[PDB]
Amino acid sequence: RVDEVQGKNLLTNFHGMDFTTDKLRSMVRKWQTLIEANVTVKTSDDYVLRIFAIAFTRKQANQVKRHSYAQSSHIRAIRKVISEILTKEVQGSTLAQLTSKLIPEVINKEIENATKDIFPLQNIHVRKVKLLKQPKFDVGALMALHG
Amino acid sequence: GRGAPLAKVVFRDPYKYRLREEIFIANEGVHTGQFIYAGKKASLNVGNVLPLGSVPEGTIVSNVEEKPGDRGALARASGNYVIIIGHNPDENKTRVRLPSGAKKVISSDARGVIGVIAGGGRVDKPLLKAGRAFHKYRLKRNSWPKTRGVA
Amino acid sequence: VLVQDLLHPTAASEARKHKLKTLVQGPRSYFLDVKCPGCLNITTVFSHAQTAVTCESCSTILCTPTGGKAKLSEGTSFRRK
Amino acid sequence: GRMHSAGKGISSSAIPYSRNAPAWFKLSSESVIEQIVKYARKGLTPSQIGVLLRDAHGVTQARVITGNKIMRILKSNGLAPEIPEDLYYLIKKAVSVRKHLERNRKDKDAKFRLILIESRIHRLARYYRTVAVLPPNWKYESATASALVN
Amino acid sequence: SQVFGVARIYASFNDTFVHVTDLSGKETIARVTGGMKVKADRDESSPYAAMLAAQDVAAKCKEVGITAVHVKIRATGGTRTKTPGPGGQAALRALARSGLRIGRIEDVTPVPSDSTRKKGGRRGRRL
Amino acid sequence: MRAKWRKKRTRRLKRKRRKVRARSK
Amino acid sequence: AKRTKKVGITGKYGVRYGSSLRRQVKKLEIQQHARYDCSFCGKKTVKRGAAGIWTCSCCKKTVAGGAYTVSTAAAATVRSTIRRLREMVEA
Amino acid sequence: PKKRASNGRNKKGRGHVKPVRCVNCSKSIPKDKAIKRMAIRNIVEAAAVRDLSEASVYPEYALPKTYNKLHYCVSCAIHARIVRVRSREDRKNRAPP
Amino acid sequence: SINQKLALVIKSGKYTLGYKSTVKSLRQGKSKLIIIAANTPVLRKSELEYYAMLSKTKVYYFQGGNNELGTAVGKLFRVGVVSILEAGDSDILTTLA
RNA sequence: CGGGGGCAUCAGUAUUCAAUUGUCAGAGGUGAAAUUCUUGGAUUUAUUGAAGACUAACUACUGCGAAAGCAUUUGCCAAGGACGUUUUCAUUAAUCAAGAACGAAAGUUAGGGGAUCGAAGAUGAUCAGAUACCGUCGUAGUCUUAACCAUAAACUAUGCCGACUAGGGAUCGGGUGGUGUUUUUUUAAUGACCCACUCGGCACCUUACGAGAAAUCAAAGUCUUUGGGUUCUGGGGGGAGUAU
Repeated sequence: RVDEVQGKNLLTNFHGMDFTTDKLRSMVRKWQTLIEANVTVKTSDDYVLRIFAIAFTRKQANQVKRHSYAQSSHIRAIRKVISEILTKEVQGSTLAQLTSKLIPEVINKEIENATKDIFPLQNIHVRKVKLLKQPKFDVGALMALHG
Repeated sequence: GRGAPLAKVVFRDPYKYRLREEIFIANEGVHTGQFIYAGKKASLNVGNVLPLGSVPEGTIVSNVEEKPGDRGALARASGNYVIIIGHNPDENKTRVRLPSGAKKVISSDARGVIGVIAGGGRVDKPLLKAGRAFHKYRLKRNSWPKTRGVA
Repeated sequence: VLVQDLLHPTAASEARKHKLKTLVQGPRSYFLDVKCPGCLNITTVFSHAQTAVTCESCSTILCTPTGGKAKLSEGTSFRRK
Repeated sequence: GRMHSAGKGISSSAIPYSRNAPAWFKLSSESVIEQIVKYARKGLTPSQIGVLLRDAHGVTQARVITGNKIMRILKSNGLAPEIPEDLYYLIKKAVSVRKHLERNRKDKDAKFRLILIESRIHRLARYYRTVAVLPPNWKYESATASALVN
Repeated sequence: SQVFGVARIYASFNDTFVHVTDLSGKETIARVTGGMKVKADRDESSPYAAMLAAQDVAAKCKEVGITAVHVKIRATGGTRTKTPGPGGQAALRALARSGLRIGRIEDVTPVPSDSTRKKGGRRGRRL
Repeated sequence: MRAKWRKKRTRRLKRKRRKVRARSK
Repeated sequence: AKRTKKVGITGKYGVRYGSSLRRQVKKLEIQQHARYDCSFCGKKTVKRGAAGIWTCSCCKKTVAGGAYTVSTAAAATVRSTIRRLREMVEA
Repeated sequence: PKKRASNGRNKKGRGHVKPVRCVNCSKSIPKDKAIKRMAIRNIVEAAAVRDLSEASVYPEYALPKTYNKLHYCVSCAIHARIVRVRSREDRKNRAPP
Repeated sequence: SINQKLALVIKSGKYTLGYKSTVKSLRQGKSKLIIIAANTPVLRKSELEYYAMLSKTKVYYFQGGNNELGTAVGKLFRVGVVSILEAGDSDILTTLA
């Protein structure tokens, strides 16, 4: 979203992340389990935001049988772990640091390094993060991100 | 003359050694002997009268003021309640929803008692008789037997 | 098939059947005596224990119950008798 | 099987052949009867006593090492309860479902399950009345059962 | 090197809308739809009308100053077909042959987590 | 005719014969 | 014995008023003339005195409530709303 | 008599499956009965890809696709798609092609 | 459960029900534990906690009213406080109770 | 272990409406049109909001439930089958006139809600006519709370309990075994997987010993070589589920 304009130069701030539907649509393949988890949570400077996640079970590379679904308590366990990791990574310092997490996607690495003792769990992403409360305009904190 | 019960609530006078009895409308759930907390920094319990700026959105209050200081105007017959649906913290205002469904923006310093007003569900019982309508309007005014203007 | 000894079945065909569906039914479960190396005395734990059987002197743990066989708690030494 | 379901599950204990010995077995019948009485002091049903003797000590069946089953050892030592254990736990289940149904009146599933539990209770009570371990015209009434359990 | 727009092709059946906007999505340049280039009311969705509409839209876009575009093909969606009409392909090609540059193409059909009852009755739109 | 439209017609017959017989109770 | 079949308490009205009007009265006159459990002493002594007023016999506490029942269906969910909204404040 | 052992389709162990709508006529058909095919196609057709990949910065960039699952009724799938009508012995087959 | 633990003290231990017999056993130093029902009046609960701290007795609070505390002691009346005079072979003293 | 139930909670886009923005002649809808909405800028675009319903994709010859039925999250509440078991009681069981609980949709009563679709109704075409199909608008209804109703092609058109008879490989839930794979921390440990077996499910495939009037059927077999226990129903088609 475009926050401040200084003379034919209109400056912006992070307003959200979302997938393109061809990428999100190509991952939902049949004969596996889809896992969705979201958390509505605050940040250091008070950006209240809802950050989503997705995961999919996969085959081990010795598995013969067709599908490899989870078992519906593995889903609850993985959702618990995902939500705890997200509400750990948020309420670190603010969405400057959260976008500097989301760009190299370290969140997926933490998810797959925590849930691997539950289920194999391929193709993990963050898939969205949407703003539902901005604290204040705070022009100095804005221009801290425009050198 | 009224369907809702009333509650005598006694308070300590802050400036003189005496007691001040006020007559609230009894919200549903209150009982004699309960401590009622009136003020800005009071808690969100049933019976406590709070300003509307200090309650979250979706709080169900009754006996809510219109102007801050007019001691109770809206949602005041039996069973009724307003819903605080939103805040505008600058120019501090509060959008509430009146019992007629009409939305209304009012001051965030106007007060109201949490809960709905007792005696509710009163009009679900048929009067069945002209005697009950007689004794109903006997303590209100004089307009019971209103002959149709066409006759 | 069409001629077999149903009175003397082979042991490999009998060790695989359900414990009720063998020729004379008998339990596939056992007992075992356990000593925790802190104490000295031994105690007799069922294989399918269902309780947190603690040692006699130091009440700590010897087996946590599970779906089937009990799990001996990783510092143990057991003999099937 | 399953008088009040449609399940056909065969899951039970396969009692061994030998009606004597553990010849790996220690201390004799007086001590395991003493243990039975000691556990029955603690408020244990014979099912729980037999479980606790089976796993903690090595006691295969109390009818094998001792002379009788655990209800005769409880009853001959003045410790058998007023109503039998299975009727007790059925009445306990009916009391718990009735508390849930006064909390959750919209639940038709608990209504159906409560009718199944009480219809089980009445068949057990008719049996125990016929064999006369219960007095005649003993009646499970749904009001006093909550105290009758405890 | 370029300066981008976003092309917002919505090709249903019964019509095809080209219309480019600014990269913000607020300010629109060059609207022309597919049924403005024929008046025969059946060929509003036909790909020749989509080609003619996209050619006019590319002419006005090249005039205003937009030299590249970020297309977002769309179908009706919602409780409707979620399949683009016949004039969505050709318009795209007629937007790329003209001299407009193409970047970052995707598909933005609005798809529910399913929702409100689909029109047509329970036995369906039978005929 | 289709059996539920004879069933609906029969219910319309019975609803009439309940009405004419109600006038003479 | 069982004295009336279906009129119950509303047999005092006799043959008058219309049966569907005496059915809606019977739904509420059973509720307003019944004894309810006291929340405070745990005894079944709470009787209505006037519309919206419910007094307990022993421990003598008078609780405000619905006109024909102690707790209406509207005000019960209100008490659990404000219960929910308050614990979003202390947490 | 019975024309299929699996009568309409694929309901053994339920009693009720929640229905979907046909994509063509909006006839409401059960989800297991319907007829279900996933259409996976590019947003460009096989002629347009040359002229489009000429007309792009970021060379060829994705060839991005399009995915939707089509549920037909028995009428409108016979009327176009998956029909012909199979003989009594060729009916029992379940290999797709 | 806690209700299983109380059921053994009724059948194998010594106890007193009611308020006036409970605060008597506080005054004699004969109480081991008092279980107060939830719907007791707060003033009665305040002195029963005060009579305990003068005798260094532990107070347990029941999770229910006086109707269901009298149920756990196996009686058809309602008790407001039960005072354990003597743990028998039960284990209310050695548990969190 | 499960999409079994109840209550609360949470989310998701979409649809409809509304607010502001941008641009300019159409937009809908169809086999083709017309009614309809459009300088009151409709349709289209972007930001935000409200409302109610629904819970897509994952979603299958897969799960749970007595059936009807049940698919977002989380918490609480009670329940259940299967498995495991050298725990207990010891015939307590099977099926059931009368009787009882539950029972899709529509419908009924009284509030709440009313976005969408939409019996009636009003309209535009079609047509010889069109009280229809197709198009637009829309009432009750759809949703919920308290109470009725007690019917469905409520279907597997196949009562329930028990035993025996045939070959196969898949799958779901539980369990047992493996000097098997994977996850490294350094060996482990668990989970996932693989192999073999095992109960208990939803099913499937090939045969036919057997049955059948045949279609077809591992039950619809173990029936003129007729008897395991038990409940309900039928007796040419109508009249007629009519009259009383």
